Amino acid sequence: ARVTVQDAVEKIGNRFDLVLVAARRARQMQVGGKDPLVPEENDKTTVIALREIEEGLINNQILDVRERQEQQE
Amino acid sequence: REEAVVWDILDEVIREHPVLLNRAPTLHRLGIQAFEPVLIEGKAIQLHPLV
Amino acid sequence: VTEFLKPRLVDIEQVSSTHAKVTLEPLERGFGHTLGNALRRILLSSMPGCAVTEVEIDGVLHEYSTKEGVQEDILEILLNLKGLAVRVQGKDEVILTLNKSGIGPVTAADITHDGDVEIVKPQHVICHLTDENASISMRIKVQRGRGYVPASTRRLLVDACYSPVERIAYNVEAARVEQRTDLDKLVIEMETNGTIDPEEAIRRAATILAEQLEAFV
Amino acid sequence: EFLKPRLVDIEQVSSTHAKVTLEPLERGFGHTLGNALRRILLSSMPGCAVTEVEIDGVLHEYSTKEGVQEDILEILLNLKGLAVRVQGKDEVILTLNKSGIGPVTAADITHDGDVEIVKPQHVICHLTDENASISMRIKVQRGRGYVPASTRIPIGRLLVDACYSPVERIAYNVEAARVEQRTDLDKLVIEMETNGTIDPEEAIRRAATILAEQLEAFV
Amino acid sequence: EIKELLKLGDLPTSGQIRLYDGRTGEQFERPVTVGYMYMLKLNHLVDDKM
Amino acid sequence: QDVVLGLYYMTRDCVNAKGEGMVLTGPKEAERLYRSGLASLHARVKVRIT
Amino acid sequence: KPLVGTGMERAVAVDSGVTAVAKRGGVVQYVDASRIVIKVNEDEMYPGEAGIDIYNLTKYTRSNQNTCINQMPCVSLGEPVERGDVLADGPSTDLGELALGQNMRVAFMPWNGYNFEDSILVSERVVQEDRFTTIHIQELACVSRDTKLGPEEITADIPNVGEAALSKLDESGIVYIGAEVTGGDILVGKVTPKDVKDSSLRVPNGVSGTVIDVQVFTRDGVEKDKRA
Repeated sequence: ARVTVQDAVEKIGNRFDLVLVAARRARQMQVGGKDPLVPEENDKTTVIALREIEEGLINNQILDVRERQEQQE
Repeated sequence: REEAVVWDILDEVIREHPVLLNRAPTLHRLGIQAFEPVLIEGKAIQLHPLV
Repeated sequence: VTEFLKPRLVDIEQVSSTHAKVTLEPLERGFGHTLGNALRRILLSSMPGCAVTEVEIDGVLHEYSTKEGVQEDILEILLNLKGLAVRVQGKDEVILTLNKSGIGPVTAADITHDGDVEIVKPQHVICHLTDENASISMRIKVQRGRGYVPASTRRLLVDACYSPVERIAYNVEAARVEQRTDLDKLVIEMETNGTIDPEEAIRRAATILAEQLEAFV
Repeated sequence: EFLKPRLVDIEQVSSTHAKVTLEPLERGFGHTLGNALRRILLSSMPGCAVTEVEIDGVLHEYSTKEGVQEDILEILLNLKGLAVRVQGKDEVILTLNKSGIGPVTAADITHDGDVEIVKPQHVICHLTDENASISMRIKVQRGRGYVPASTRIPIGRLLVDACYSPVERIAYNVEAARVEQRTDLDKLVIEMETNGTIDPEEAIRRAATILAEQLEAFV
Repeated sequence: EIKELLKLGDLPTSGQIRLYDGRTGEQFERPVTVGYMYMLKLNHLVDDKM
Repeated sequence: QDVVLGLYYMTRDCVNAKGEGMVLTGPKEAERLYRSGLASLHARVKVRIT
Repeated sequence: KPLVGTGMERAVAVDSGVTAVAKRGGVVQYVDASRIVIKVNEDEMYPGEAGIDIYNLTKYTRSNQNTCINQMPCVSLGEPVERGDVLADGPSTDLGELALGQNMRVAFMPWNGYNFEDSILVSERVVQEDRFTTIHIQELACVSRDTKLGPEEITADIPNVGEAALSKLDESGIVYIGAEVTGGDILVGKVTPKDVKDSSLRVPNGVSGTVIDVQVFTRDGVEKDKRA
């Protein structure tokens, strides 16, 4: 369940990077095959993506770390 | 055919998917907003009152 | 033709011990309000319970009054004595004491135990005493009754709220079944005073009502 | 230790409607049982309305039968309120056969053993020719609530709406009683308006059966 | 003339009746206007617009 | 439009209704007074708010 | 009837052409949904071409806006009538007045937000008593075009469908009078040679109803099938 995205704006301040970062992560969970880091509530991948933004464990930096790390591997 | 199993499928594709409502003479940028559906036995869009 | 959709409560999403939130799903179309009201007017107005009726002060024989040592007035002390929730055993009435001196808040724990009088919330602040020689002393009378009996209907005449509930409400939202069009989902939300847990006070509300229908079914 | 109500008197003020009395009541249960019993009696009572009329020479509900002054559809709106009582069945097929110039009232129906028309003066349609006669087969079945013609599930079967509701108007009044040196009690007087097919004791008993059955959910 | 015609009926003069709420079963404060209005259905029905 | 009429009817006062000048321990028994009918929806009352 | 009228209702319902105004007053001889037969008094009666009057009422036929113009008799058998009176109430007319909608018990109170801006809230009594239940009539054409590659047949031999399509047709391929179709059923079978492609008339989506009448028109030069 997700009603507003005010916490996500308070972690990613731009509010226009939120759609790009959360879209990229939601691609990495849907057709990226990867498993989420927060437990889902039979939700779609979008609410899981913003829901992981508001926890403090996904932004653009973490995605740089993981994609460069799999580019090494 | 509108079988019996398609409606739980439909409740499992609504749940977190927005739609865009639009009144036809759109003046300002609140003229298009986005909601989440709740299914209605009926034929009319039930819009939130304050909005 | 006779078989309705008899429900059972699917969840009790309860916040802390005096709070509860009972759902009931699903109910036949229109049965949201015939139970949400019938449990409302029985919980709110006619429930067996025990509460404070009247208090007399040792040196005060007037409602609009004053006293040294306690900064909250006698007009203000009766609000705490309304919310003083006491469960009582089979005594129909019993009188209590509050003889205490000292500095600081006088909670509900400073009443003597005295048999059947149990204090469910001992920490409930009744009055503050600010002086070292200030001494408070009063007779307070609990009584057994069946609903909100005010002071104007009935020593100081205090409002008698015998009923264990404080807040009840219900919000009939729709709830679908497999191929049924629309039904109800009774959402009973209740906060008590703490003399009884709120899972049981609903189960005393139907207990009163099913007795009322006994000469019919 | 609350008191208990009993059915103290059923004054049958007319054949259509009547007044029952619930007495005594503690102060506060009067509007509780009054609103609750009003709501149950209007919502859910077992009725016996017509369901599926099958006139003989008539193809569909929009044609006309030759020699009757009304359309087939106004015949359907006259039959829609044909108040009838059945006892030991659920469905039943009635048959109306009437010739001759004159009105076709409800008494022109075959008077099968448990099926009883309750209002014989009820007009259906008027015949207007010497040698002309409607001949229909009327299917009455039991039910509950309101089932429209769309939401259910040859060609001569005309489907009408079902209007399964014996009562029409409920009104109740609380007032004081004088039982035994004890004031502030309540007398509930439930004034129902029935089309004639349910006895008021049966209604006021089935209603509390429905409510006390609904309280099985948590006691 | 409306007031005297209502006096011929057994109805209140002001055209307002105390009404009881259907859900809760209690009297509305401030008795409401009731009466019979002639109302129309237009052919802008909803199963042409959808 | 309707909701401000409901609020404007809810927060006002008349000078003499039931429960005039009685003290109330919180908003919860203000709801409990109004739902029963011992008070009126608008009659002036000292309360303890937090 | 309108409870609160003006008195211009009589002049509109008479002066429009929807009611069956009696041309000569007399005694009603026969009343039927189809026709009303009026026997004439002796004063307004011609010596030659004497006879009586016969009014053929207009039954259920399509209006221009897909409503149902209808005429129903408002006099009974054996009743005196006067020159200039109504005999058949048309659409939206009752006993010679003009009655457009229906009049209902209305309250003026804001009821739980279900009438927020300008809405209306209607009880189940109004829908149960069938009193706004309007009757519409739609007219569905199905033409038989002479194109390239071959003419079009109106046969029932349709591929890609089973007995659910052909259950509601006769052997000619047109639906019966009064077979209650729904959305998706096939009214007129029609195939176009290509082996051959289905082009049959189908009920438009979302409507119900009863086939009340079937017209068949035929170009002079085509032999007729059995149903025509």
